[PDB]
Amino acid sequence: NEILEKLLKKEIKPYQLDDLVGEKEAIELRRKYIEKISQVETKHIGHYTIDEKEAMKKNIENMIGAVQIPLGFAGPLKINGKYANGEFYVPLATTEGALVASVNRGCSIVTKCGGVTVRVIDDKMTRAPVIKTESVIDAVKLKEWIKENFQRIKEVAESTTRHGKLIDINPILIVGRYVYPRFVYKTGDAMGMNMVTIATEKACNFIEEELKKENINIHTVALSGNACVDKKPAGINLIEGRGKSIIAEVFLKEEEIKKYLKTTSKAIEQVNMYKNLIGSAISNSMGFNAHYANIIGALFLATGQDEAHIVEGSLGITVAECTEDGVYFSVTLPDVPVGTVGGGTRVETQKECLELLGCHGGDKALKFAEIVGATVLAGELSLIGALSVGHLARAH
Amino acid sequence: NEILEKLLKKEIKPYQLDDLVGEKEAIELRRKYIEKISQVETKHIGHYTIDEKEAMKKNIENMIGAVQIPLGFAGPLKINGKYANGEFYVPLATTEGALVASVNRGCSIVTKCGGVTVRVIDDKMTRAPVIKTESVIDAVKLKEWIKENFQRIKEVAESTTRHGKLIDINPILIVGRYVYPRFVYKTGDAMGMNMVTIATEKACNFIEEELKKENINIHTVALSGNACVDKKPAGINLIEGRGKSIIAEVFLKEEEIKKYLKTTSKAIEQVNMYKNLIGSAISNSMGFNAHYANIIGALFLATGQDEAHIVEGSLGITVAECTEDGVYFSVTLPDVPVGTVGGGTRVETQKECLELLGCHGGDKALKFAEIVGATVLAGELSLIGALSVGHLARAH
Amino acid sequence: NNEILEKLLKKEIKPYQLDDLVGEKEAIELRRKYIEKISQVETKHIGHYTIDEKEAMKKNIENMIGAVQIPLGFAGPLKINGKYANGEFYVPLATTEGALVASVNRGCSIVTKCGGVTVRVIDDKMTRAPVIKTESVIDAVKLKEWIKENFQRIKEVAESTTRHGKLIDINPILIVGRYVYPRFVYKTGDAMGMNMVTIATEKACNFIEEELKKENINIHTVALSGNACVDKKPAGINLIEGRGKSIIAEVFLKEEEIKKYLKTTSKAIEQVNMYKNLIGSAISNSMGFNAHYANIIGALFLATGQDEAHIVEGSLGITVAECTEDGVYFSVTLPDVPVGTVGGGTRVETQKECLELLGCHGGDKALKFAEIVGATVLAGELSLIGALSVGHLARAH
Amino acid sequence: NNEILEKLLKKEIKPYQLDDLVGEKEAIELRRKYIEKISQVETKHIGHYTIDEKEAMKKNIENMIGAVQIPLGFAGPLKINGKYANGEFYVPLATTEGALVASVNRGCSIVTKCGGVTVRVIDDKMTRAPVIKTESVIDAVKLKEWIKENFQRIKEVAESTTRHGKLIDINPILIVGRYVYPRFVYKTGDAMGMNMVTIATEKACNFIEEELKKENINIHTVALSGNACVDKKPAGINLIEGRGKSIIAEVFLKEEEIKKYLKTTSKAIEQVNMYKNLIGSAISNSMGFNAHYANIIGALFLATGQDEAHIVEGSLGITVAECTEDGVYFSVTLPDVPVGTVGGGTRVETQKECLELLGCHGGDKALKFAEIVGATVLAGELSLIGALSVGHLARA
Ligand code: NA
Ligand code: NA
Repeated sequence: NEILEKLLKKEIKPYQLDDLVGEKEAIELRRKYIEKISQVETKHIGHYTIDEKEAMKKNIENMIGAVQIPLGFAGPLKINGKYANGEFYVPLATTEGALVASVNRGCSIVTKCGGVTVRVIDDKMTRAPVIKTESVIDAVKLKEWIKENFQRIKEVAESTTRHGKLIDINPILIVGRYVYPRFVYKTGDAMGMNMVTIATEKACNFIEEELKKENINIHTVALSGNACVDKKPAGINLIEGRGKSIIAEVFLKEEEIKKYLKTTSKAIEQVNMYKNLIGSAISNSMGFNAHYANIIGALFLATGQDEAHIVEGSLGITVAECTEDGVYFSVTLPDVPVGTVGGGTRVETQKECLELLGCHGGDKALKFAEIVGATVLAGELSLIGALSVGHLARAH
Repeated sequence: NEILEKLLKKEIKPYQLDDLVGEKEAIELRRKYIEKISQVETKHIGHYTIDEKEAMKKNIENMIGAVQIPLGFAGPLKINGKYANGEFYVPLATTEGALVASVNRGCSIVTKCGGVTVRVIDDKMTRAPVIKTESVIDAVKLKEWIKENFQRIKEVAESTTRHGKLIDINPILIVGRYVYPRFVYKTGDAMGMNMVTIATEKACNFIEEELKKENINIHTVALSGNACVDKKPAGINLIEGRGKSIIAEVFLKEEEIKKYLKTTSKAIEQVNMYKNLIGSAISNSMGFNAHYANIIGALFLATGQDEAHIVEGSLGITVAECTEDGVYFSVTLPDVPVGTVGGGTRVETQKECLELLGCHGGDKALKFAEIVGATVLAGELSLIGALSVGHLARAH
Repeated sequence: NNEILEKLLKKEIKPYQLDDLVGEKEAIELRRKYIEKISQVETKHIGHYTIDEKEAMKKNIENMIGAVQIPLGFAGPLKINGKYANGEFYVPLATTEGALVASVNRGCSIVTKCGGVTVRVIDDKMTRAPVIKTESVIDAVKLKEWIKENFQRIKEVAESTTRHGKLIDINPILIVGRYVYPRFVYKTGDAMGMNMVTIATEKACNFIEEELKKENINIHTVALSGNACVDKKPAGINLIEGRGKSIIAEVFLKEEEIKKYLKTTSKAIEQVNMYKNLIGSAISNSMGFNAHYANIIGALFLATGQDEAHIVEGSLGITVAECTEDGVYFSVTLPDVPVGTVGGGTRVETQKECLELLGCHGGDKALKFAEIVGATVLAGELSLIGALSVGHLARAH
Repeated sequence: NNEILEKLLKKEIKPYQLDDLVGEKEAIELRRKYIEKISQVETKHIGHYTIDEKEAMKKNIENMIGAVQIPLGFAGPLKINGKYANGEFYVPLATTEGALVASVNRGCSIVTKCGGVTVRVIDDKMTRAPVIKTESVIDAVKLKEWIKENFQRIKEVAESTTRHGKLIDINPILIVGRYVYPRFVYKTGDAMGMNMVTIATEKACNFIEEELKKENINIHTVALSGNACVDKKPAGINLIEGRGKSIIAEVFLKEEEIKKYLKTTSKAIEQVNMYKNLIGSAISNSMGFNAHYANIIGALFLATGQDEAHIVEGSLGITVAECTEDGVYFSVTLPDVPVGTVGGGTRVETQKECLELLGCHGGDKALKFAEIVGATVLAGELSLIGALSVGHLARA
């Protein structure tokens, strides 16, 4: 009580409440502090089963409760991957109606036709700092020095982490006298948000010192130089890739398309071409798809991924082609940063969804990436197929 | 329990459970149906306080429980808007650590400096179908017909809704013989995803028929022609805008920069130029910012926005400029689809977060959009300011 | 005579002052020998030129030393089924690249034996977008609304500077923080309108600046070209909203014609176009979803005296090839093609002659020329994609 | 001569067969009179040329009728402080646009009185990226892996076609579904290498095609140019990975020099560049973050006989102008400039001479030429931004 009055007078801030009073009681006190400023009473945000101690330590600050996202599931989904095999039930958490229904319909169609073939094309997490040099001459010198002394930098970077490994620094961009070297790391099963930052920091300080020994003065302005590129849509991430680069594909027979999707192959090809290809092209889109972000989002929320990386998951191309036997349908997601350890996967409810996939813990990130790609193709196929049905009806 | 065995034998599917057994028990039954398949037992996802009846009807399918996202808050945040004025406490729901701390720090700095000036530059929700014509000759005629008969189409579109209002159809793109007309709507307080789809659907059927009376045969292939653009990063949304286009700004004095941000004005300008501008340019990014998606994401989850729309919230340019008095710091988000009614704002926990802002219900979407814009400025300032501190340290 | 040559070497007088002292014709011979001595090499060809050196120095070039010769060829016949261009044409093309004229010439013959190309000009406008600085976002929004409501007044001021130009819109009006970027849209008649819209837009900004000062809102234009034109740069605003002449050309070929003339199949043309022009350009994050636009635009632009730097804009566009029931549908879409038939480089003698061989020199011929440009591009694009589809078939078997 | 001209009008013989029947020079006089008759207009100027018509018909043109004359001027003096080009130069420029040569000439004189331009070649490579069709993504991954391991083998096959070309890498190797786009990276010596890399890549693709046939992996090249090269189109891959010559030029001006020669202040230059070249290009979603590159590239490309269409690629780049303590830092970065000093259009008499006026015709001179291009661009770009800042100051 005496505590609540000091916050209203702004004597103490809500952030030091965890040190004064217990963390669990600090949350009940911060919930009532806003209830009185806004003058409204809350009922639902109070209830949570998640551990408030580890949450305040690794996932949230100034906690007042928890928000509840409705959780559904789509399945069965037969996946023909290299790390994920068998029928799966994908948990999806969204507030949008018809979305889980869309994916669930696509899952059933795909499973009765042999399943999705999905492969992880690449796996890397990047961090591109911005380093200021005195002149372009020093920038050229810095680029050359980094290329020859890679092995030394690798040792310095890898000393910060037991799981991360530096595999390349390419490309190394130069704008005038500013250099953007793209550190490429293997992060194991983690997404590696903070891992690559710690490794890159020591590598930058090491690079900073060794050049000082040769009368070349440089200094790092920021470890995230917006060439990473993190939580933004960028061409470098469409071409060179980032996180897990995934491709999923299916071959459907004309009989299966008419039986389950109630349409024809050339109708799917036409919808995909006018919408996903030409439509995205003339509107200058980087997402030559229809549904990636929607499916990424629901699956990202359930498993505790970084919400902001849905930005990156929306890039990719959907290719649908008329074959002699039926259609070839594929989705290409060159930018999908995921992890099965750390971050939001430790949160209780999100931890459970990964376990329902068999994907919580080590040696399971690639398995998760193959599920992500397979779930996207199911939803994308369901939608393009539904649009092609309308394309056929209106065609007559 | 006799029911549980029929699901395993795939006699009945988990979607048919709601009509046979009560919806509340249908959730407990399929929750155990996935526990048996994956062979793991769940404790947390089972707990929810949200109404499962309205959720299955308007937000989710095949519900098995709920996911809990940690909910925090950042404040106080003084807003000098046209619809929002005074100090606010912004609820943020995220699984990322240090994020709520970042926004809260920027909120305090911003508040000790008179607050944020934010204005809504535009408010519109768009839908651009793909229409196939016989030839480019018919495509031009379709373009001309739509322009002259605009008022007629407007009435047809507005017949589906009392809140919606068609205000323009611009631009109208043509690629060969395919037409992409961008329907522009005023959605009031809603985001209007389905509102504009029903409205545009009736308008297209009307255009389709009226042109048939001239023996010009056209037909809509799909209502979302990937020129909308919805849930994808596109230039058309960066230029012509989509949803609410918001701009926020603050004028900080050199004394304030040194007192609260612990840096200098030229270091803020330099960081923003090398990172947010040049860095994003050479990597061919559409997000010339640092943090938009992260802040958008936390605020979108708490208030029941579409998670997938975080993609669109990541577009924008951050402008930081060294003035004689100090610095000018502004954020420009031309693409922010928000609403205060419908969709995910109906969910209990998210409904409460809006009420803690005074933003749930009618005549409050513009108020919410100004809060969105200001919170981004707060978080963006905190980050660039922290990076400029390190930019100063390493330079000496 | 030769003593001036020594004064140039001592840098007593500069090369731009030579035209007033000695005749322009002799002023060119002087500075040509001045560079010959500095570089220590003798020239024999660039000194030859039949173009008028007087009007060239006045309207097209500075510090003239001679002329560069681009080989000029032609492709035809090209049957065009347009609204302003009709009949068989012989298109003059100027390039230094081999096999280019041959490719277009082959496509011209194929296209003509199949009924010709249907081409329409989708739009015709020249744009200018200044950057205006305001004190705050509050002032910028007020500036945006003021421009929208007082359009007719702005229109009158702008149109007073010219007899042919006409301000038709100011859209969109972009705002970033406190800076405003309004896109002035003009109809330019037969000219490309580079300077025309600048003279008009310059006076319109002076008017807006004064009129807002009367309502206690202080603004000022930083530059008339705010890089939202977008001029001689590849930009999305030019792909969507268009700029210059927006042209679309198309042909309908029967499956038999494809086998007789293109020596391929319809599905193979569709496939090459999909893998190359669409998917290929997308994954590489290209704005040109085509194969040949720039090459053909370039050759045709040089022959007719257009702005070479606008080849940048002519490279944007999408090529659509679709397998139909009877054969294939092939179209090209060029949303950004700034061309003109009067002013600029169309005044130069040799380029003036290339326009007359098309019947396109002078007024009321820009739309005809824009329809010829579109037809020539489709001809070249089809030839190439068709040639590639033959190899796609061969290697597939 | 009368019976031949009549046979062309009757379409008895075609104009392309005239070179074999009658002499190359007279076939040109005949083709000129054939079109003069069809269009019914008489020509006087194009008939006048001095270039050798025999070698032109063999390597540069088809169906020649004469020549077009572009006015040729020069700008100077231009002091260049490069690695292969040093001292004052006089750059020949060929254009039909007024005021252009004056702009560059003004910038050349200003720059020379301030110590000259520092220009460096960041990279030199010519690329060709075919599109190759595979049966499935599984085979596409195998193709990618095979290409990487068997690089040395592919290198030998490609290098067997030329004594100057040397394949240095095949990176990146993009995969979209089941289509592979491997970017062959070549060193072209002094040539631009359009046909050099095409012949080399053709032999390498047939080699890859067969070597996989030995493993029962069936692939085939759809086209050698898969539109990921990227050739004569604006593409992000060329902005990031670069193509042709990647050039950066820069100058350091003192505040006194800016007021004496450019008639402005350093902060006016910085502001113009930020509002125009950076923010302006960003909101319009442009890839050219500059003001003048294309205009100067074009005039210099025409004079020296480069491929006209590559002006497209020369329009990419970022201009950086920054207020320093002594004055201003001004730089231009052109990541995509395909040029050559041997072959192609450099053999044409008039263009061959302009290169000789630079000392850049022949071997071991392409890098010298690329440094001239970069310095000339900076000269023109500075001239313009400096002139605009004069108006920016006046109106303020
Ligand atoms: Na504690
Ligand atoms: Na099957």
